Amino acid sequence: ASPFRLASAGEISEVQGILRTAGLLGPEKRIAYLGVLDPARGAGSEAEDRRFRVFIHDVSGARPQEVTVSVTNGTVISAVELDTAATGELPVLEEEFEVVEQLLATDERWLKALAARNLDVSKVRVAPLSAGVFEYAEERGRRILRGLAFVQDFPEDSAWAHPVDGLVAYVDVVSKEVTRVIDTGVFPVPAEHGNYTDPELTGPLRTTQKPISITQPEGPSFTVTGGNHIEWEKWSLDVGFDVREGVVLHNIAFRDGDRLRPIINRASIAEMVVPYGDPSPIRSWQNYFATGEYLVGQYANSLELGCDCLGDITYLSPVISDAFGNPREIRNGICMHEEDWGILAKHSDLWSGINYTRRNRRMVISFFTTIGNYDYGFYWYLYLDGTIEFEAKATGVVFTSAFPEGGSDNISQLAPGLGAPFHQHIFSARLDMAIDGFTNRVEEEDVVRQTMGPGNERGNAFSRKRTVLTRESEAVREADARTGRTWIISNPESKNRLNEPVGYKLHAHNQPTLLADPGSSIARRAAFATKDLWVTRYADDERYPTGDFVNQHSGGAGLPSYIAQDRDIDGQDIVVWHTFGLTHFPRVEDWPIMPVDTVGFKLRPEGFFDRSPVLDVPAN
Amino acid sequence: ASPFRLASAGEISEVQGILRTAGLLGPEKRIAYLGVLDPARGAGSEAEDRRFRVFIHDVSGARPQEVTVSVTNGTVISAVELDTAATGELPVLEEEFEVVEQLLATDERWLKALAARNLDVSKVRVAPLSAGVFEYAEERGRRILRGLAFVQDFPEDSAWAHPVDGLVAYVDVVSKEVTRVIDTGVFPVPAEHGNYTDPELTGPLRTTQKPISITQPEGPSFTVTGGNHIEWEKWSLDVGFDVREGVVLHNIAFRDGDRLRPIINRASIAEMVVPYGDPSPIRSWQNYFATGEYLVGQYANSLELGCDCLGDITYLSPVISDAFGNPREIRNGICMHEEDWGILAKHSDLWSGINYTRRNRRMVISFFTTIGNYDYGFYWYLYLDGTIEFEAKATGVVFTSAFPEGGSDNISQLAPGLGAPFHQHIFSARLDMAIDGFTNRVEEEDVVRQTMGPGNERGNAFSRKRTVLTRESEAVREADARTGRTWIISNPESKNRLNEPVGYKLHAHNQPTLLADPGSSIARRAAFATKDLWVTRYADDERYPTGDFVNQHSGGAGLPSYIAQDRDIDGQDIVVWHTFGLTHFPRVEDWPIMPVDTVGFKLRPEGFFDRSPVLDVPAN
Ligand SMILES: [Cu+2]
Ligand SMILES: [Cu+2]
Repeated sequence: ASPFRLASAGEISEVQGILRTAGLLGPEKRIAYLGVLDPARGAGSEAEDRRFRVFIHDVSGARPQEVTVSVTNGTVISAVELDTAATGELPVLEEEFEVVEQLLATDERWLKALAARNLDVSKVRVAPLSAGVFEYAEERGRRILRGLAFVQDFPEDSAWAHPVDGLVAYVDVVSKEVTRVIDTGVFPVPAEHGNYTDPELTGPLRTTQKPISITQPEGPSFTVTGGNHIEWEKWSLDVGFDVREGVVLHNIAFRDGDRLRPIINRASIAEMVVPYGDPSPIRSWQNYFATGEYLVGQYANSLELGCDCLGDITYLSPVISDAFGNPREIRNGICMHEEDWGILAKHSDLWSGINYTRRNRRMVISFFTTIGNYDYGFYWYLYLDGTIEFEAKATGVVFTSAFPEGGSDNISQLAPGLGAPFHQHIFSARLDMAIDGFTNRVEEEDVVRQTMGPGNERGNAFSRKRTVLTRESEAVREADARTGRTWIISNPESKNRLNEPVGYKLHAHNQPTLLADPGSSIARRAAFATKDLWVTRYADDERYPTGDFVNQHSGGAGLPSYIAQDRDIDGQDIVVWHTFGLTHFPRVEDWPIMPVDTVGFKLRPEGFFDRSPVLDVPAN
Repeated sequence: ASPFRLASAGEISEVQGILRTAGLLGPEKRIAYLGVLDPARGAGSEAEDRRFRVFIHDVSGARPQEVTVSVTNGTVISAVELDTAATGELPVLEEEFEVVEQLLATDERWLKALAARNLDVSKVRVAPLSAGVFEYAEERGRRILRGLAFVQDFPEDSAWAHPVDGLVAYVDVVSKEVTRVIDTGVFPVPAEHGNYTDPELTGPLRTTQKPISITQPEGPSFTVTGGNHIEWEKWSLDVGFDVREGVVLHNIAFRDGDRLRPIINRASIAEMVVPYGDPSPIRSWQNYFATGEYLVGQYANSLELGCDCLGDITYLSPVISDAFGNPREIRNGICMHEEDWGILAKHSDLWSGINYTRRNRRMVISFFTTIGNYDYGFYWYLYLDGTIEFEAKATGVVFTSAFPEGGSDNISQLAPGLGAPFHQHIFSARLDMAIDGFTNRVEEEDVVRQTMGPGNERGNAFSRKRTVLTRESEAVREADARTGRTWIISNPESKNRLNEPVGYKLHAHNQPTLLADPGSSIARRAAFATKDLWVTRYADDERYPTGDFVNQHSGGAGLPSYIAQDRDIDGQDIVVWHTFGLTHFPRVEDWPIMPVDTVGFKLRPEGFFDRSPVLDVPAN
């Protein structure tokens, strides 16, 4: 029914059938990406034609293809051959990651490197990482993965505690060749284990934690209809899921009186990159785009009740395609629940004698993914007062290396001889805005200090200024915490009762952006990460800040290319791209398993309503 | 038993008796401040002498006094006459705020101003505010309060909705004279009411919220002994309460194996200033130090179970003295409870096949105070991983004015003709550090970008740098969000197993600091608010960043004076003073009652432990 419904197992199977029938999915083909296409702007087609987009990989080396199909009409709408050496390789297949360790196990150079370190190949695990784009001419036209070694002493051992430094190998996953084996020298392999479930390391488990029971006797306050349409405390939205981006929120709107007022048309984390800052040749190439290269939704965890999600939880089990086009369900991959959120508003008035207190609550929509040693949680929150917030939670096991005898300026020591290279976790939130409709504009708001003098004799006055970003070329902005800089998305054609354009204010955490030298490969490939805010004019094919094909793709696509069009964004259908991230200098406390660290952003109403929208909240 | 125990009603009664019998509490005397004194450095002297510090005001204009008494021996240890014209006026008495409206009610100038506006004097409430600035000549030596008018139509009416602009009066509360009435012109009094409990404004109340039950079948995981000593998940501390500062945390320590390791000796919000940025003569002097001038602890609210504090709550009911020395209990003034705090650590490992998830929780200690129209919540959090955090919650009703015809650059419009002047809420957290002992030092840590070239050919490297603050003259620091600046408090004499000084890292929110012109009276009186972080050498008499007698003092007192001593702070008993605040440009959504907005800071372990201190947390 709803054109925003989740993809069904049936639709996935249908796509597979359509491709097979078209002669586009024979035995040598693989689905590297498959997702449902969002409806185009405006009620074009009389009805809603369900379409899917697919990236088809060829294991024999033939050029891949991008194909769009109509599952409703059973037809291929478009199919284009891709020149990967130019526009980029398709995302990595889960089945290719396994290829690396296997191939290296039979390579003389690799075996010789392990023998030199007295390491048994059968106990050496190899972490397969994306290759990026550097100075290796032979990699032109090759589908490459780079491997870093870790020793696993036994089946349940945490290999991350035993990094094999000074060694790295490059592999052509298609031709099944080891292009290079680099050995910069033998480094002692850290000896201590990092088995956080081992009693000798955890010591006796504490028995002081009493239980906390969180329940909802009458059930949750939100309703779920059409499989993924949420209605909660005036909020309305559709919870989508894409194998690349993960959870995606659609049609976020708020009920104000007799009308449903749109706020954000589509909200997603369109990219997430983890750049490493260790200049060692062994890892200086290390940068993985979880979203763009790996597809985070694909690795979403099945969330356990009471453990991952506590309270009255309503689950969604999104379906994705496997490498052959078969539907695969991610059971309980999405948690949805509401939670108490402290005091919302409070005032004890002496004159009126009235004491008033109201509590707040928020709707939570989340999923958690695992990328090798890292695990990331994605959380979207909706508050009673109209605030929208996103929060990323980073945990898992830190990527390790050896710790240099002479110390290091780019690595921290976690244990004897065990290092943790410095790195960042930078996200890009793509917010297709729709403040009271699609006619929107962005204003940069700065606090303004005033000089003592005429009109300000006491020197106490302070103000603010707003600058409307009118063209894309002027919409690449930097944060400025010192001046309390924020960005307001308003609708110049929709005013509140005080005759002011309605709006929402974006509050950033103002964390450092990409630190890499501007001339670096990563600065170019992750250009979006160098600035805090970008505003573009909406366009169907501008989906990710890094373009459609990130794997082994040079700069040239993404935000810098979109912005160049210098389109009008003053009172138009626009998209805000907010960069935010964490800069991680690992601490001893992050070992053997790290406690969650967080980062995000939020948007609060700014003259969107005619007064507080929570005056109708009961005392309960 | 414990020298850090809360003051008892009996102790207050004893102080009253001691003062009375000593002839220091005559009919004209008033207790402007009364608090127990913390133990001095060195608890070697068995059995501590319970001493109280008292500020005695004299309503006849006679010299006030600072008296120290011993309730243990029942004697007056010291009594010093105060020269208010030199060292500042004593905190405002609750009974003085009341005299302002009463005195104005009989002043011909005031009555004429109201008559011209057709306002019934019996319906005009007067918000009594501190002098706000120091300048006027005739005010020197004179104990002044200023008054701003608001119309209350009926007993339960919210007067804040009806400000009477263009009018302000100054009152000498001791001589009981109206020194001046300034009328700059008539402004319409905003017509709409702001009664948030009126169905007319709230509309039909929501019936969509289902209950959320939060319980603890086996009780809380924390224990409370000695009335205020808390032990929870390895944490140990004493919860104190002072009429000026409110909740104060003492001896914060963490159990690491067989050792109780100290982290912070005393933590408190030593000051909180609210400067207004409207250049109008009616309010350009407006600045109130809630802590220093009003005493926030005095106005702490009684917190209702299931409303202000939800869950399994353990209350503390601190006792304070009234203006006459009588004990007054603040029933349920302090809430204490633990709450679930999502996922603590998580990792699903492919190689080991082990899936691990642990949840986090925080211990919460809080109180809420009401200062006229504003209501502020103070929250201290202790996390399982060793993190300590403070969070202030600002709510209540915004201070209003008229919204001038033609607009304003320093006031926002909340309703027809109703304005809300721009202002800030800036706090100062005084942290008497004790990282593994009193020998501490502070290092400013900045992220360091590196240029591509030799040793960094790919231009991916990035580092960090730490600068030790060795003398107070170089310990006045500013934030730098761009470089991810933080401050680490370490103990150079206590190292972790990796031979590195143990420490804790302070993460600020990097919000704007005091915006007023550098030459303003407020910039001098609240100099602490102009810089993000100050470090001083510990001293018994250096309690507040604004000095002991903030009211009507000329400026420079507190931090600027302490810092001028230029003492050694490199490996010494030091105190960190962190300035943090909110810059408020009121929104329509903040009217008629504002939803909570927050600010805070946190400190996380930085090489304090030898590995993660939460490996012993059970799965459950
Ligand atoms: Cu990290
Ligand atoms: Cu405010």
